[PDB]
Amino acid sequence: SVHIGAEKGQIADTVLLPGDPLRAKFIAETYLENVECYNEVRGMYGFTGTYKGKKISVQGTGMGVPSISIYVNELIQSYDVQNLIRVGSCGAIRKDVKVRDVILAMTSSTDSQMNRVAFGSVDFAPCADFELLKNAYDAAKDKGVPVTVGSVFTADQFYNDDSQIEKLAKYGVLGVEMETTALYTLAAKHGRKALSILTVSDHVLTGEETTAEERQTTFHDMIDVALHSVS
Amino acid sequence: SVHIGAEKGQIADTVLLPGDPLRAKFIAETYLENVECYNEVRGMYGFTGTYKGKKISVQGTGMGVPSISIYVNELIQSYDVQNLIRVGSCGAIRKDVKVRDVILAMTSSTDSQMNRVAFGSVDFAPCADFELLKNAYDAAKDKGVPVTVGSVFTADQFYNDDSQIEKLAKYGVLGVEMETTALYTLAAKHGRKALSILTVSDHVLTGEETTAEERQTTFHDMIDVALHSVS
Amino acid sequence: SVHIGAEKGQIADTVLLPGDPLRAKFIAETYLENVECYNEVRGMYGFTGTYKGKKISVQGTGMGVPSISIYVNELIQSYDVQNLIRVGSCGAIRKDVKVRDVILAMTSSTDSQMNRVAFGSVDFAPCADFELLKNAYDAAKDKGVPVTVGSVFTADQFYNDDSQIEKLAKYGVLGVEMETTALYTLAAKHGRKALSILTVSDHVLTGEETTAEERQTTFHDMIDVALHSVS
Amino acid sequence: SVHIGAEKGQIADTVLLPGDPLRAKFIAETYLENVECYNEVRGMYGFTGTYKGKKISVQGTGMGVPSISIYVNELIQSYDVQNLIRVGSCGAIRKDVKVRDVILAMTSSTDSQMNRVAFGSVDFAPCADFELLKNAYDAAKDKGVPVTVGSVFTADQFYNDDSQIEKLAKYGVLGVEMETTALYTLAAKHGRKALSILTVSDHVLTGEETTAEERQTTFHDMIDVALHSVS
Amino acid sequence: SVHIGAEKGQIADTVLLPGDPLRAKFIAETYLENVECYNEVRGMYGFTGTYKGKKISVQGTGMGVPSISIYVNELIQSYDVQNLIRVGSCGAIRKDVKVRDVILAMTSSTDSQMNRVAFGSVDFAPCADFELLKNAYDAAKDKGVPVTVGSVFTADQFYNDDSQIEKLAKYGVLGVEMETTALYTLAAKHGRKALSILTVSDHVLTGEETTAEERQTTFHDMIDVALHSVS
Amino acid sequence: SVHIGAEKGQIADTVLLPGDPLRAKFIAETYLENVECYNEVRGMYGFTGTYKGKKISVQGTGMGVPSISIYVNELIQSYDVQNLIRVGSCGAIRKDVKVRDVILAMTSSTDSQMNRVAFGSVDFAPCADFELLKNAYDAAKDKGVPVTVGSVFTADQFYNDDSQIEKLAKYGVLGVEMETTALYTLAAKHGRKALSILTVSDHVLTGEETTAEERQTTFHDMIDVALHSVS
Repeated sequence: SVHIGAEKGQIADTVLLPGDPLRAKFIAETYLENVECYNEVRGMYGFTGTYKGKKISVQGTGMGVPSISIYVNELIQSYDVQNLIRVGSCGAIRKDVKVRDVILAMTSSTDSQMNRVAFGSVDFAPCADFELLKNAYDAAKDKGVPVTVGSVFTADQFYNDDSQIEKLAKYGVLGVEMETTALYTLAAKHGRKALSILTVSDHVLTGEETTAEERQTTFHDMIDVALHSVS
Repeated sequence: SVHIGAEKGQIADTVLLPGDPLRAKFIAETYLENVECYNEVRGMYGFTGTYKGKKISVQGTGMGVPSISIYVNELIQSYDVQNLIRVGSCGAIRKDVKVRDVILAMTSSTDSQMNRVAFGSVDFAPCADFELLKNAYDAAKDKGVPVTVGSVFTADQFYNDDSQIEKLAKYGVLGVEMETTALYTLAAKHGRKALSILTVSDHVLTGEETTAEERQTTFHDMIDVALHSVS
Repeated sequence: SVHIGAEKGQIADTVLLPGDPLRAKFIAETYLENVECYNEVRGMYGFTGTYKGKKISVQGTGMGVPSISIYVNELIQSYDVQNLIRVGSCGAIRKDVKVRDVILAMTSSTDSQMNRVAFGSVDFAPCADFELLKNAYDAAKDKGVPVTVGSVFTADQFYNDDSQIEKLAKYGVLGVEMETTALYTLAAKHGRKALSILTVSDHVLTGEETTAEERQTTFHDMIDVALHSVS
Repeated sequence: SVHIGAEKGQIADTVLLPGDPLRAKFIAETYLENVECYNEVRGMYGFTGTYKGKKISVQGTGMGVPSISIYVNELIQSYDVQNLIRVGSCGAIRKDVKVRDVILAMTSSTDSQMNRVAFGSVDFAPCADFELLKNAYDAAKDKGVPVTVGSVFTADQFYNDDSQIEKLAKYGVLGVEMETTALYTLAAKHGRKALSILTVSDHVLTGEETTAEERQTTFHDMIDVALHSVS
Repeated sequence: SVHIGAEKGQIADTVLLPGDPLRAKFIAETYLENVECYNEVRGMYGFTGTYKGKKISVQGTGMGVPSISIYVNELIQSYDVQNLIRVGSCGAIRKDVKVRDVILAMTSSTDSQMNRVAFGSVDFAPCADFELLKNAYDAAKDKGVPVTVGSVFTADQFYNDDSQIEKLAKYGVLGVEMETTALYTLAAKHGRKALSILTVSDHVLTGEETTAEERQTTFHDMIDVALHSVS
Repeated sequence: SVHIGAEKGQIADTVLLPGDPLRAKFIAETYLENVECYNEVRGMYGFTGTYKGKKISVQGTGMGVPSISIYVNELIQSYDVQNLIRVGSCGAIRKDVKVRDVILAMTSSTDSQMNRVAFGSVDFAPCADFELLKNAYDAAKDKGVPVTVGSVFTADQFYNDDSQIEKLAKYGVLGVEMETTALYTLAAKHGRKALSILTVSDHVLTGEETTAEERQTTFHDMIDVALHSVS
């Protein structure tokens, strides 16, 4: 639509959703064959190509609920996208979340008002598609890549003075990022399938960072789990 | 505590959580060996007994978030209960939810204020324990019992003039019941494991009912999946 | 309906509403003549019998807004119940509320979302029926039983980390329990009459407890005021 | 304080609270002896005088929660006022509320945010002082003046496009006015006594009006009940 | 209407809106020629007269959102008032707001629920009419009267235990008063023009007061800017 | 910081804030001299260059409150940016907003929860810096470029089933976009200066579109007003 300059057919049934349009470029060129780039609108690149003879697209989302909602909306409405898989990172908020872990979000908490706007006095708990969830999980187990299944927290403010993540951590939440709630909610709304796969960028509470070498490895594992889940 | 008249040790690591204290009585006597009844307070019976040489307790919860929260709180705080497994029914709100299906709740939406009281402007999405979730799922697949994984809706009002379930159905929600949010939220809060396994009592939207014979079968499958998941 | 296995006529115009179905059993057998038990569904016993030649029923409610709402709904809708009188206990939250006092709730505050779901941005203050309120008050004065008239607080969480009762106490609130808001709101909604009569179970803030002998006496006074108000 | 130009002692233990400062002037001159006028600030007149040898003050409040809160605050804080009695009118919202009826508010619903600001996710139900309530009720019964006891609705918007009074009426609410919630809430907060006594200005829903002769009579009865309750 | 006893034509296109009906009396008699007083209802005086041969009315509002809303509603609906200009004072909440400054409100924050009632989950930011805003600003600059343009905070509680003004100050808010949000919101709603011009009554946070001589001067400047803006 | 790969000094006191990083590239190359590009992180380009010998930077923001908040935060915190000026487009929601008009936002309404998270029960009305506002306005008047001053609406959902813009239009709101509330709120919070200047992309309600030639012209006028306001 408005935000994606592609012709129908240029986008696959399955799309991967990095936040960074350069991580989109990177993924495609490193992982896929016969790459075509279908969108340059706003520099939020989308690429279609193939992986083991099966078409896969990879589309930047931007940061925040309102940005990804745009792309997820159009991908669904204008291009009949069936599987949508966020591949990104999160800030870990618990010691037991290890920097090599690969996270599969079952659900997500949020301070985005997107759902309270739709639902009023209902707390809508979004939900990953289980078939995709299990595939990814199996793909990880099969190869021995360390994986954790629980929830994340989709923030509106990266810099947030009134952050309640200390309380979210006690309730089991694994980490913070900025897209999952939007993804899971829009996909379910339109009878599509979605899943969010995440790496640990750093520990937000211990302030402790992860090295460029740790980031590259888990990144590659993430893409692997995503691609192998779709085989 | 206050609500459970038991001596420490009388309650197993794993407790099953029917809504009905008579379904508690029924489950124990039909499924377990050497049954002892540890609680008669308020007629909300709890029973400990064994299944294949492993201790399992079964404790009535009552109906509603505030009732189950009581029992889940005390079971956790006063008796160090590790696994808590709701076995109950739900009203289905989608055609694709079939009356023979067995539901495993990944998460739950609610109009209970329990979480908005704790979290303010955060929408807290509760989360099933995945290890328990997968066990139950495997137990079902192994035996060929039909199973669905998604979300339910924990209502406060059984009779609810302002029910939004028509909108919840469009977003993928499977059915309505009255306990899951409380269960999943309290268990995560205290580092314990929880899962909610449900049968389809009827279709709320199509008004269409399920027969006493359908109810008995799926009920038995539910208990099986619950017990076999714990083996 | 669904929750009460009775035939029409088996339930009186006036029903008393203990929380505990065993306190239901107890009340009936101790206070009424020719007791019939009309409901065993879920072990939430209801009993009809007579007191001085006038029919009175006594029905367990369970704990929490969502539980009592069920019974109050069905009692009203399926059995044309006119007077509904909660007889239960509360935790006192002020020094001036004395352990021998009998409380008549004029109204109730809540953190239940039941009313915000119905009303949006209106704070609905529920209201006892005054004719019943005055009767009970008179019955107490006549016999010299100590009585207090003010408000209570209907909680959702018995165990509540974010309890504001310290602020509720300053505003005059007398004590905490878990049913009144539901009772008063549903009864008014259907043009019926309701009242909540309560004993002081203990002081929540001073942590100070009440003895089994104090509980028995005030309990008996409570039933007396309830029964004599209905004479 | 800021809003009342009086010297300590100039204001009685008991104050009556009309909305209209000219109804303040009127009440005093018609009902009281040896009238002194203690406040002319902003033309919101307050008068002290006597009725049967007992001092009574009468103080205008203005319209709206935020206006009366000012006067009730200062009367309490700066002049140790013990009894505060709103004498005003309301718009009736039910057929059964008759234009000659005199209303005693047990409680009040509101769309004012005053309490949600103080309490967050608690619905605070304000509460009339029962001793004052009963006195007024008795005074009415004694003289045979028709009286009704229930709740009113304190509005913020006189002209309100999103008025929910049609729903409030079904739940038993008697009528709409603009002060009671503030009165009852501030008085309880400071351990004082308050009551709101109201006449039916008109029926808001039937659009049907009341004549100048009906208004005068019920007005006089209102003052009588107020004064006789204080005797 | 109900609240203003005037005949059509008695009220000018432009009305000034002091809070105090005696400041209404004062303004008219000091600033206008051939003064007629059109309203005495409730002692909330309105006056029409002339200033340099142009008709200007001046109408008391009372205190609080719900009070001014009444007068602004009727002035708009029953008397086709085009320009409405609040002339009042505010409590300053920042050091940089100087006691001689004259404030022009671009917008206003509030804890009034008036807008959340209308809009649900939208934060409605009210807006001054810019043409009026600029006129007033120019009038000030022309004469060298010190002027500041930013936002104020419309409070519901003058005495407010849960005041967040310390946080409002950090976000740039200039001062607190009790009417602006109502004014700006109702005027925009009906395609009319509104502006709020304010003097600094005192600094709320530094507790520091302003002398009767400072108040008189800035008051006079305020009226000047208001009148000259309308020339 | 994290999101901007620049060295201190590389970013000017004044930054322009298009949504589109390619509109950032375009603006700089067309309007500025000696352009250096300081940021390529995530392809959200920032450029510093000069306009009439004065340094001006131009930085992409992405779409949505959470995206721009990131850039506005870092620009303020890590690079001491003083003036921040959004240059973008909006969807007009009123007939009187003409496709050639240039909008200066005094304030903005939102359904973003960003402020309710910070403020609870306060409606925070953000506020443009008036000195910048007036400069831009003057720059427009001087050259005769058509300009309108009022409010806009910052949406979270571009595709929004529960859009209330029909009600926002009646209250005077000019158009919808996705950044202003974040901009104005963060800038005020840190004692900086902000303004949002917008073109009319299309009329959302009349569905009627604007041609590529209309867009180019108003775009150029927008940049002119922005640059000339800063001269």
